[PDB]
Amino acid sequence: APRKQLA
Amino acid sequence: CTVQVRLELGHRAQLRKKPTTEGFTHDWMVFVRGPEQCDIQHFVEKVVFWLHDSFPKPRRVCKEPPYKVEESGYAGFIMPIEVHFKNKEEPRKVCFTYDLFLNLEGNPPVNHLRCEKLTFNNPTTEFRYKLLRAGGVMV
Repeated sequence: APRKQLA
Repeated sequence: CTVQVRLELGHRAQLRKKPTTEGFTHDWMVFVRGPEQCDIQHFVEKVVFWLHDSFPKPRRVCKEPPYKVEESGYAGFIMPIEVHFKNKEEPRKVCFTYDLFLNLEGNPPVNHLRCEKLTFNNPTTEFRYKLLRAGGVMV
């Protein structure tokens, strides 16, 4: 499931 | 005295039938509420939902029930949730870190529930009443 990148 | 109140945090998510023009694949909803029969509004001033900086106006405030945010997006993230109390002394609020995770295409919709417990030692008379009206119990 896509997740918003932290870096 | 010592008073305990329960909070329920949770969220739903599912694939949209049609991606938005921006390419947002999912609809989701996050909430803070009381367990059945508990109106937390008696002791909760407001709930602040801190969305990812990729959202415009990411700081979302509910000053009254339902304490929730309904949105569309393409990815899950960690969402700070501050619950502010109708209290004149500390603690004035508590901050949860909530995992807003989405379902992968083909898998069932997300329907997640999370139960939290808050303990208040020696609240003022005024605040004790508010906590008890919200379904708080002395411990």
